[PDB]
Amino acid sequence: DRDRLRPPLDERSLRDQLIGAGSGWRQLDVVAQTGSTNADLLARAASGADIDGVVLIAEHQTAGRGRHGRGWAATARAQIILSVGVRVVDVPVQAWGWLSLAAGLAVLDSVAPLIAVPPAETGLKWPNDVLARGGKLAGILAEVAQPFVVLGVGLNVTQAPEEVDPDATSLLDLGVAAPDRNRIASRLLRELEARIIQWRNANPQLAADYRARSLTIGSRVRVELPGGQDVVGIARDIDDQGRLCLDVGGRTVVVSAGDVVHLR
Repeated sequence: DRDRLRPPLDERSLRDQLIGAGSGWRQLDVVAQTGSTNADLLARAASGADIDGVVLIAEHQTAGRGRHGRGWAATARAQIILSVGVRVVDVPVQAWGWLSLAAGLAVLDSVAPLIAVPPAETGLKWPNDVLARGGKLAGILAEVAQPFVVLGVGLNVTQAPEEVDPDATSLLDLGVAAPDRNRIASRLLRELEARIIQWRNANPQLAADYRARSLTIGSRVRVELPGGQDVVGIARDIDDQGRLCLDVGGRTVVVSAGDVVHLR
């Protein structure tokens, strides 16, 4: 399995092209490597640091995660990995579930313009995954540390397969030949900033847009919740609380968050 090299993210470019003036991005760093962009930001938080609008990107990550929960093994520059701090305390606590939803929407937005022709099943899997042709293209990890939330984005641009990562998919696989990570990071952050603003405003557009690109709605899934608990039903729609309206044989189950696995 040969593989290596790849272009490096230019921090100086992303900085002066994304930080300050009008943008809601206060600060940006690129590191060669870390365990979890989320964990580190979660830590600046706990150290006193205002991480509102602070962006942190890793070239490589041993195990994407943080406060609670481990991770897995990946490969260097095979993907875009970044975290952003978001002040959430001014928004109704019942609405925080939408953040991870917005983030996944923002990723898909950043990427779609790259594909010449829409592939098979490619959209959003409630509540944390961006899929393309039924593979995991991107993962979204939302974590809370009042008055903050950290949004982690792991996006498979190059590849870095295939055990984490057990059925994911990289842009290359969707026929994008020479994806520029910098251009992508820049768009993704622009999409993110926008979606966040919407979320803060309780824009109804945010939910319609989500439902519009939802692969989960209309189909039949298994929702893996904490432990060996699993629910199988048909997703009808989501509520204003970013929760899944799940139709289990005629009876509705409203699961807040958790893993899903499209069956139908």
